[PDB]
Amino acid sequence: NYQPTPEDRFTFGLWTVGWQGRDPFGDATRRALDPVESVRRLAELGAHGVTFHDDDLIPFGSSDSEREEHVKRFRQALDDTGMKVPMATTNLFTHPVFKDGGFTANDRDVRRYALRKTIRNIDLAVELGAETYVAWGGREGAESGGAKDVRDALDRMKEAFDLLGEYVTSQGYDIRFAIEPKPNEPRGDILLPTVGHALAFIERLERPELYGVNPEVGHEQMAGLNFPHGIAQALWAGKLFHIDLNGQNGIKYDQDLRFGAGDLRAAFWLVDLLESAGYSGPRHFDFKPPRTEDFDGVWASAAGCMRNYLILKERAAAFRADPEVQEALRASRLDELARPTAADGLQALLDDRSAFEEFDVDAAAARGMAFERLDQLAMDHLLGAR
Amino acid sequence: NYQPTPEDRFTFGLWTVGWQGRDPFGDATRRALDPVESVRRLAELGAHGVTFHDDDLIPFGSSDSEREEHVKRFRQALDDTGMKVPMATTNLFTHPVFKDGGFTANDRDVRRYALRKTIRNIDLAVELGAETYVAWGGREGAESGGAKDVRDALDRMKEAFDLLGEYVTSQGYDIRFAIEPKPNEPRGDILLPTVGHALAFIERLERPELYGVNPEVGHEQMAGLNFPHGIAQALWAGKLFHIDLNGQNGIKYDQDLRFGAGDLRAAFWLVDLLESAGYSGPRHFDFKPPRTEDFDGVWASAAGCMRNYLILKERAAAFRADPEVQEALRASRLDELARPTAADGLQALLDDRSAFEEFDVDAAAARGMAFERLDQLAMDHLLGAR
Ligand SMILES: [Ca+2]
Ligand SMILES: [Ca+2]
Ligand SMILES: [Cl-]
Ligand SMILES: [Cl-]
Ligand SMILES: [Cl-]
Ligand SMILES: [Cl-]
Ligand SMILES: [Kr]
Ligand SMILES: [Kr]
Ligand SMILES: [Kr]
Ligand SMILES: [Kr]
Ligand SMILES: [Mg+2]
Ligand SMILES: [Mg+2]
Repeated sequence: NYQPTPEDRFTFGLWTVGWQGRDPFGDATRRALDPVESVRRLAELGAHGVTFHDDDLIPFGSSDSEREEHVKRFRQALDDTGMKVPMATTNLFTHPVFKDGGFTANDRDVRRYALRKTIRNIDLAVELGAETYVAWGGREGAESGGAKDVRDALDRMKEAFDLLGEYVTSQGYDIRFAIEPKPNEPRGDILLPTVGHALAFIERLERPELYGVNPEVGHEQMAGLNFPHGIAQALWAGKLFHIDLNGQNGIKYDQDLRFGAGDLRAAFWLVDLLESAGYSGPRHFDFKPPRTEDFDGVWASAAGCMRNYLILKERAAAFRADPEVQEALRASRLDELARPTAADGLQALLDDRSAFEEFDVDAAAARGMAFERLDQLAMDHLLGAR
Repeated sequence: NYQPTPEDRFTFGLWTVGWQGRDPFGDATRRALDPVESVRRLAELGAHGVTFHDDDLIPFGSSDSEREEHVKRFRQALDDTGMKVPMATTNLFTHPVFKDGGFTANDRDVRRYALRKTIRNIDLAVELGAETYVAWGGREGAESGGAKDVRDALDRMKEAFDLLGEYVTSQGYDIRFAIEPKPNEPRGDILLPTVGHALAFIERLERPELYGVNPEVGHEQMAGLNFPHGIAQALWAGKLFHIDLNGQNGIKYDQDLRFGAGDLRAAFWLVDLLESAGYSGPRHFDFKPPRTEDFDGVWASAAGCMRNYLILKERAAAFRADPEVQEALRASRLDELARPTAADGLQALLDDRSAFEEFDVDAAAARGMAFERLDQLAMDHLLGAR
């Protein structure tokens, strides 16, 4: 049951199933995985495709010849299984040179290098068919207040993204950019910490239409925010270009648990929203099989990601299809929220005595919203207890 | 020492010093304050002005004659003291009619009422000299996932703000709007939860230039975010129209402690930023003298708000003026952060071998940022331990 197939558009980063298990207080527990093995094993599990940071595919410091060898064998695995590469990104956080950031490093020479490293990988991403190029500025930020002048840093971040937009436009590439927010970790505070901050920043870019967000479940939850609400705002703005799915148990270090784990109810409301809105992008998992696991546990956790999406999809569909739920939505006036407040116009509203002078505030206040019955029907559907 | 005077632009909400101390677990500990007394006492402490919600000044449900008497008395106190009213706002959260929101209530009749209530108070705020009209949508949101279709709610929120923009433009008013974010409380999750989300939302309004943010220290801190960073993004966007100052001790209920309390280092970096950026708006305190206090404690707490801003202003100015700090900023390359990354342009950057092939990544990585020395000089200045 709940068997994933390629048309579900489930994708995984090479760094996810390939995570060797090095955490903040521990050494690796698993050997490195060959990207070719990951492509084949994920295809066998029903995945649609894979994603990568430049340095996941090509060892940092590779010569052109070595680079070609690594890419060629990866492309052969893609050609053999029909696996796609819908998104790619740059590693601007592992190497010690990026200790104070890539695009917003205080050192100007580092900022220039970060852009050149990014541009090289945009070309490769385009060759492999990526539709979205993600940017996760994990080193952009500070541990102390005087270390980073944030207005200057935002000028530098805008400059970098504007140069990247000029580059893709000049080359005639159709690829678009997606900024992936995170509030903290590895930096004390990271710039553009939430979906909101990233959406706002994009509106200051020279070509805003080329940029959207790649929200990650766990990242918004690291700020204690409601992920489904943030995704609704990104959809409302026309900016949900991609999404990173995983689990997180509250406000703490970035867990990257398999999707479904962590906040289960939020996962249900997220899937309900993605399916009801008709999101058509990749269902990408950015997760880390816990370091307690061996390679069998790695594939069992990857399979669990997809399985939980599919179970939740079925429950959300059953919830929305239930006439008792549609009745409860009407009882809670969900449909009334879709009606314009004042399509009659400002003057009409001002002249409408029923909107103020003769408005029965006490009768309106006494009307229960019936949200608890609605939510218990949602709970019953999620648990299969109807 | 550190005596506030009117040109410091310190302002207070009537509801701050007037908070009777009622919380959900306890009854009022202080009698209601007459707004006239608050105006007089705040003026004696060196305040520049006061702000109000409609219902703080005019009891909800007041007749026209009652309304006129309350406004007349308040105007007389302002006239007598010279106190200004730079900002006002609407109470769209106390009355039970707003239990599911004002602008985004599921019930359409409540949304219309919320707009009429707001428009009535905009006229009064303009007459009293306000430059900014704040909106805190404290009831906009949900406790459960199915209760609110967030995309429809954002359509309704946009419609409401667009109608208010149409209204002030039709009347020829110069007043501007400021959205005050909060992530949660009183709702399980509130819409437009952070500075970022509000900034992004403003870019979808019909007349974006009329709207900015009114960020509150404690509210961004309720999401564990860096308040100075969020203020820097608002300044960078040209949207810091007003600000709410207070204290908060981490991730918990909204404390509204006096300014300086809570995260003291963040208060220092905030004042450093506001003064270095030349923010010219009100330094508004949205605080609650703890309910442990009597009226003497209310005025001591209000005085402490202003005193702490002035101490921090002195220490931030001494920090920035110190030649040893200017040297440390150079050692940490804060000056390089202000230089464009690639004003030579994209083609020059692509052709620059010093930015890629010939970039000595190990030499750059070996350079210490010297951020700890810089931060310890900041600590020494804040504590007067130089
Ligand atoms: Ca993560
Ligand atoms: Ca507050
Ligand atoms: Cl193991
Ligand atoms: Cl549910
Ligand atoms: Cl008392
Ligand atoms: Cl400090
Ligand atoms: Kr990027
Ligand atoms: Kr922004
Ligand atoms: Kr408003
Ligand atoms: Kr938005
Ligand atoms: Mg991610
Ligand atoms: Mg406030």
